[PDB]
Amino acid sequence: GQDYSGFTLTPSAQSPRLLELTFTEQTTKQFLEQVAEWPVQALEYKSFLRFRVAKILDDLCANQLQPLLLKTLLNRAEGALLINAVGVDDVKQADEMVKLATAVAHLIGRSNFDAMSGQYYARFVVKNVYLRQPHRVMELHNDGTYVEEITDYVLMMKIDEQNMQGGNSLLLHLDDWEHLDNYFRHPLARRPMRFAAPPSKNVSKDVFHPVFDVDQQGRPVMRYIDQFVQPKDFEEGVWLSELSDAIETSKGILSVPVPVGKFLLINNLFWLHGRDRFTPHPDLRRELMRQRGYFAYASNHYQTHQ
Amino acid sequence: GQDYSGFTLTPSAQSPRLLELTFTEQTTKQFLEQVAEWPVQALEYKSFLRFRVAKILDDLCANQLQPLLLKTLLNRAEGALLINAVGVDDVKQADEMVKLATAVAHLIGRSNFDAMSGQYYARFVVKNVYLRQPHRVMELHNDGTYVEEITDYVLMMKIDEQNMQGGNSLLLHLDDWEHLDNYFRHPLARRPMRFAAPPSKNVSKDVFHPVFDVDQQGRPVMRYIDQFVQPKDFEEGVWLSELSDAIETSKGILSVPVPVGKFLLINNLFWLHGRDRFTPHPDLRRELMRQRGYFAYASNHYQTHQ
Amino acid sequence: GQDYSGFTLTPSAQSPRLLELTFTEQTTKQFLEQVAEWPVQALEYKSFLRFRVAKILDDLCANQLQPLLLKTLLNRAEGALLINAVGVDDVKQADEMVKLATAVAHLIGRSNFDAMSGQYYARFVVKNVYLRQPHRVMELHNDGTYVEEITDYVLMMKIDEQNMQGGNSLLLHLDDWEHLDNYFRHPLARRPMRFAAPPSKNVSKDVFHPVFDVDQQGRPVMRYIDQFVQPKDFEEGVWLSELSDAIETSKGILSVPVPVGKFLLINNLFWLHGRDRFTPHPDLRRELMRQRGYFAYASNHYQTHQ
Amino acid sequence: GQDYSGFTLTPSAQSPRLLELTFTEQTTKQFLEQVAEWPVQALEYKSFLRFRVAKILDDLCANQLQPLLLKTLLNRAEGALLINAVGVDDVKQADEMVKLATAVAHLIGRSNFDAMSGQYYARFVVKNVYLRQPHRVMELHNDGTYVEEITDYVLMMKIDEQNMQGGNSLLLHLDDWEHLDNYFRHPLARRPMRFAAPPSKNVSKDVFHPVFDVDQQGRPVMRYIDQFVQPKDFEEGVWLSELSDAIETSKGILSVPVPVGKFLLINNLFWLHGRDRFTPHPDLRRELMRQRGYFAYASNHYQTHQ
Ligand SMILES: [Fe+2]
Ligand SMILES: [Fe+2]
Ligand SMILES: [Fe+2]
Ligand SMILES: [Fe+2]
Repeated sequence: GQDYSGFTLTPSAQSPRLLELTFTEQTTKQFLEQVAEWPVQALEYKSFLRFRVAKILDDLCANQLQPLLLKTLLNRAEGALLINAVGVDDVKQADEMVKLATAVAHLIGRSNFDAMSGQYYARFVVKNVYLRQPHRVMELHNDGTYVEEITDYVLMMKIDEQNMQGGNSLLLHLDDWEHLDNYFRHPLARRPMRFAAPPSKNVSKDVFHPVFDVDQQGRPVMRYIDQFVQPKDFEEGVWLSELSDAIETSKGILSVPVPVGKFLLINNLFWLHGRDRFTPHPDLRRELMRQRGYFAYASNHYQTHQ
Repeated sequence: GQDYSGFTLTPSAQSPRLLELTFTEQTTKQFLEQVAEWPVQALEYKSFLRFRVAKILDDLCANQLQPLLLKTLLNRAEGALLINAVGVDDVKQADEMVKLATAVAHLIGRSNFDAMSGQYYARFVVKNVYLRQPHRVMELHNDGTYVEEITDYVLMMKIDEQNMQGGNSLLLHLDDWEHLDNYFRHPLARRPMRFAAPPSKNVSKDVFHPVFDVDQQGRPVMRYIDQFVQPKDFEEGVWLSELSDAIETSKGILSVPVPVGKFLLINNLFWLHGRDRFTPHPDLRRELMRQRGYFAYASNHYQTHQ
Repeated sequence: GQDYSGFTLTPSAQSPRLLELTFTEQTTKQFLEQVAEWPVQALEYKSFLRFRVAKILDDLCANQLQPLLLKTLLNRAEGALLINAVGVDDVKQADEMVKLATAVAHLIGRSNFDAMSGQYYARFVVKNVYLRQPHRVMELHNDGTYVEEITDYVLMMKIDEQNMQGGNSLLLHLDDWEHLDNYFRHPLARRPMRFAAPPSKNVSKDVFHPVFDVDQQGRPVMRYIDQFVQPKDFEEGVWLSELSDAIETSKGILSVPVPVGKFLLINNLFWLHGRDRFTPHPDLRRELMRQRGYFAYASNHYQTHQ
Repeated sequence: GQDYSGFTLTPSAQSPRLLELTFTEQTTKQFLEQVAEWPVQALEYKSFLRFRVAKILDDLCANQLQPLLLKTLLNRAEGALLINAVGVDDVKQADEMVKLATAVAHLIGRSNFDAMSGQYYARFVVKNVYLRQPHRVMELHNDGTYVEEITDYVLMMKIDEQNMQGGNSLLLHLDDWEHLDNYFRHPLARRPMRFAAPPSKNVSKDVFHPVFDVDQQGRPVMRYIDQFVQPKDFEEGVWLSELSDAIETSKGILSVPVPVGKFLLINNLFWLHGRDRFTPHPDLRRELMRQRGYFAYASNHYQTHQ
């Protein structure tokens, strides 16, 4: 897999659509040196620092990182990366992991406020383990379905993993989904359906949008999640239960281990993600970090006025 | 009473307008078998499963259940069912009772969010007993009067009953109400009045609508409840107190025992419901479950475009 | 003072503008008999009962009560009543006091929701005593200044009084105010000023209205309170501090003792009210009840359509 | 420095733009005498009293105070005062300090509600010491950036200071900022950016406005704060991080000690303020008071109608 300045990039073992990007040891060391003056707390309080750490990392890769991240994420044939930095691979370096993921995400867009943490990222710990039963699979879905704005990317980092069996990230690229055409050509694929937010501590209003939509070239994209979609009647409800089964039993699903220090960064429009079951263990300890946001990048394109 | 595939249907002892629908033992056993993979918690989280369990039950009745439920509920001369399934009749099977009621309701419509439980249904326990005094009758009324959208059906299931004397459901079909014409022809019957929600934990705004309205054929329907209607002056207030007395002392009221495992499912537009007084007992235990929603079904009717 | 059916009416000792209305012993006894089936809790839950108790009391006075209350409250030369019922005069009869005041208020209008109690009336107890210092006078003001809708009447009942020295209700009829013309003819009298609600537990938005306004005949009326008016600058602020002093030192102020069982019922548009200082006492106990609302009554007047 | 009636005014040692205004001992004594009838609690409850105390102080200076405060604050070459009153200089006189600052502020405008205290001013105590680390500089910024309305002035008073080393107020007048022209002429200086409020306990909605704007003569003014500005992408984020560094390392920054009893009163449009680091000490005690508001004053200018 191609050799770039400051990192290497190779196809994963689960699929050619998922590329593995690894920052070299030298790059990692220099980046950590160069962002040491800003604790994670500074990035939380001053959002411009999230972009600044991104600039520092991209400059360390001779400005080849930003364009490669964008090309990969916007490429319909790919759209997903598994990213890591040599030397960042233990729970003790959680702050460095956050800085690294923040730098990468802010070269391609901006991470949105997360209601679970009150910050631009959220860290979650699973230990001492309906929705949190270890034997339960978290079904494949897209993020951001209960708000008006589109979530373009999902970032999921493994911060810690102790006594963990299973729990791989599940992924499904729409073009690997064998039932795509059947569901996409159904009239219900284009009908606006109600999507309702969870608890919501005084934060929302229901939104309406179809389960499928199209990209700029007319190819199918999805905005689906079983828990938040609210079928209005028996017609919508039975169809969605069939859609759900068609997605969950798809032969195109990928099962991707995400070792400590690594993170998945995927295009949320044509990739769905979920999580496999895992075995309970008294000393199990799993810590994750997530960021979700929109893409924001430059291109030669039209404008009006001056 | 007619024999259908998977159930029987006979007129109640309180009125020919109230039909009793009983699912046979075989049907019940097969339904429970076929929905065992989904705990009630799964139905709570994924609303399409509520419709799926309905499909499973209707398919078990050779698709004769859905049409019969609809015909009965939409029929002005009837509009009410008392439903049960042979073998489901003890508090220990509360989850099965919820699944059964959910299946039936979602063949004819969709159950709305319930603010008391935060779910699509609510379970309530009365034990160790102004509004909760056992000697007090809960006056006849319609549900959904403080919101803009119309509540078409009310579902009330008895989950448990121990040392309970009295407490029958009270019902009043508008066409059995001897004072209907007198109140309906009064000008105040058509005046929009203010209706205000209870406590409301940051959830509402007052709504305005008349106490009476009409169905598609021009027959009287009601949207009334003594607690939430808010007469603006002495004219409205005295008239409503007379209306209230005319309803509560009506000779057309039905008193219907609802044994454990059974549920009333009524058309909320032309049926009012309430609850009779019951005697306090140190070891009294009464558990109810409710669902309220709108009808949603197919018919050959007009549409525009393609 | 005139003899009516069921009550007597005589001018107060503080002013001919304030009339004292006393229900006879027979009237009181019959009213209490006739409203015994409804606890105060029933009136709280079913607002039509507030009007029904009013009807019962007015019918006991051969329908002469409603017209007299209205004529008095709407009469610019009067506009205030001090009301009591023979036999209702001890804290033990607080429920009867609430019923009586409720009956009177609902013959002339409707009492609004009170945020302090969550009900249509509020009861307050002062004991073990900046705003609650006993040596502090509560300045004269009008109620309802921080909402858009107009509050036409204020009702203040004394429920209990033990070891209480001072604390009389203060009243000021605008036509007894010697500085009325000076302030009313100032340009700031007609300038819309900002009024802001207290704490507000998620309930309001600021409102704007002038400190003075006019009745239907062009006579001055006021909508003023020192605590909630919010002068936007030094011009408004200095003028309002002068207005405040001109009102508080007015020679037209009345000081009215309100014995247990009695209540003031005043027109809030041209009467301002406040409360005099009182002496602290370890065993002091003062309990008040208030209701505030709008007038709603019939008159021969124009309408459109049919 | 000029001698006025009741006070003296001289240029500070940090800059000729910052004038020091000191009320004489006689003025101070007479003012305190004349406002003794109103506790601070009275000013909190009745906003017109804030203007009244201002009138009392200005009248004591033969009405020369109001015009001088305004001329100084509106003068682009100055715009900042350091104010004190002889005899008010110890934490025990905190109430007198509040009254004094209130009087001054309300001669030139009105202080806005402060969400931290729920009052028109807020008092804060720092003792037993990311944002509250003593070694951390609070970056230079303008107040009021996350609301639509403009904050014209910032008032910062030192109420108490014990065992305090460092912690000076930092100030930067835009015309002393050597990089002003570079940043002001950049296209991003005029682009509306998103500004988001902190926690907010059910109080806001995001606002959009550029980081720079212009005064009535076209001279640069700023509305900036690193914590609340929310760059939407890498372009905005990198530019703002450069702006931030250009401001924080400016050679035009002033470092102003604010002794107990003194207060800074600055024009928030062309002055930025911050706070220097201070050394932790077990017995450190620092108490501040702030007020923020808009200017409101008279001038000969046009109007329409009558
Ligand atoms: Fe997710
Ligand atoms: Fe009900
Ligand atoms: Fe009041
Ligand atoms: Fe500040």
